[PDB]
Amino acid sequence: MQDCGLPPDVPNAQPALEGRTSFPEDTVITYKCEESFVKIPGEKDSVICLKGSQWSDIEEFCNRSCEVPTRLNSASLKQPYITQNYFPVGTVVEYECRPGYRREPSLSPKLTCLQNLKWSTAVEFCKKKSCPNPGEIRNGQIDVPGGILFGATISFSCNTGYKLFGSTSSFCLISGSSVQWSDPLPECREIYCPAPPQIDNGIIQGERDHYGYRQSVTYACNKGFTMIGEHSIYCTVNNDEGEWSGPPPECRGC
Amino acid sequence: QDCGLPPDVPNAQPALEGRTSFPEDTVITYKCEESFVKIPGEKDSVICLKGSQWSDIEEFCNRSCEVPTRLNSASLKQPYITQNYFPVGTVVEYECRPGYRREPSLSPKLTCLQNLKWSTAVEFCKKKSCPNPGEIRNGQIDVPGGILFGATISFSCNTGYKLFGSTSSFCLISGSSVQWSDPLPECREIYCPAPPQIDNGIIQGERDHYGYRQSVTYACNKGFTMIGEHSIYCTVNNDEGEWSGPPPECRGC
Repeated sequence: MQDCGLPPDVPNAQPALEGRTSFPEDTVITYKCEESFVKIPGEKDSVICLKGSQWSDIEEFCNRSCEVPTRLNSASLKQPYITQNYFPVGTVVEYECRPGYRREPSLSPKLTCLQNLKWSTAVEFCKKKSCPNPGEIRNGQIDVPGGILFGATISFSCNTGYKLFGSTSSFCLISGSSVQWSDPLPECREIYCPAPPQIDNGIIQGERDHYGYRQSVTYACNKGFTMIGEHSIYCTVNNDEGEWSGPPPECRGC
Repeated sequence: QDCGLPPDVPNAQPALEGRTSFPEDTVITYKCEESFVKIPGEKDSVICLKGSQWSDIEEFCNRSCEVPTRLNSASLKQPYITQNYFPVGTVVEYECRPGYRREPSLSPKLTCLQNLKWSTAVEFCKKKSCPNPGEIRNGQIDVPGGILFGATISFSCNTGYKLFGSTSSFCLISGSSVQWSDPLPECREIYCPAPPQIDNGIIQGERDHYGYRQSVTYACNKGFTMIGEHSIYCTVNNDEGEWSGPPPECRGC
């Protein structure tokens, strides 16, 4: 009769019958691989109802493959693997470095599917690129807690008596074809105390324009006056603010 | 042949020894009464002569000031320093003691007043001053009460420095002048012990010396995690250098 019966049973595949058990000549039925199975490229996945109520031949076309290789932050799959989904046991793919990573020549950039149905153990074939030497800050310091490779952070500080002007930290980020420091080296500026106080019936010996950390100002009473107090005071510096060690002396008469 | 009572001399009293009759050749001496002093080169005694007659005697006492009161700034000059006769109008001169100096604008002279009193005293001899104390590098000098003869000054070293030498000085008289009893002390920077090294970590740009408030920053080697404070600083536990706390630790992952 001009009709075929059920189509052939294909291992690990299920045919789409669409709610019927009888099919007319020239009917084309397509099979879909079952869960945990992927179709083999370059193979037939359907049958056809020919004359004599006979279905065309079909061979197993499903496997049995790894999952798509897991996403790496250091390397991307090369072509043509990057567009593939069929990875039977034994399949080996190749990677290439992303930015800002570079090859580690001693290590292979290739992975394999386990019977296991699992990709081989991952190694660091693509390593983090390094940022330039951070250099130095005059009168300050650079804190490098964890190297200077891509993704690293460094902080800046100014020695006692200096104030920091600029950025307080920098990060090694990817910059086009390489990796560079997010922010330039800041500046450590000398902190000045307020102008020293004058005193009644006394003077400051050779008063300077600016007074920095620990610098001192010496006092002297005018003729006929007695000094009561510290002969000199010095510049103290805390929390980036200058402040004199204490009050200036007094010149009492007479 | 015995004389009777000796002559009455104004402002003087004779020493009679309770006697009312005196034999020939008896010599009686008079003592000036309160406030009076005998006049140098004058007779103060009489002698009983023949004819029961006393020898003549004239007033020999002049009202006089007392020996000038002692001053600590100056001393009487010669010859006043050895004198006791100071009638009204007498002026004496002083000279400075040590360690005092002359106040050029003033007179170093005193006059006995009509009321038998020395004129008002002024500061003609003033205390000398020791030289300017100077400066102590990284330290301070406290002058609580001037730098004249007898004054005291103290020394101190700023935070982070230790005082080596004298802690005070006193303006003493030294021969022909006044000088400070002690020389300036030195204020020397205190250093903390060398900062400790840590397993599997380093000191970022270590220095050969670390003073007060100076810090040392640590960093762990690739593959280790730091546990504790990243940097420590040099404190001063008087008068010693000491690190703020323990260095961090690097734990292997």
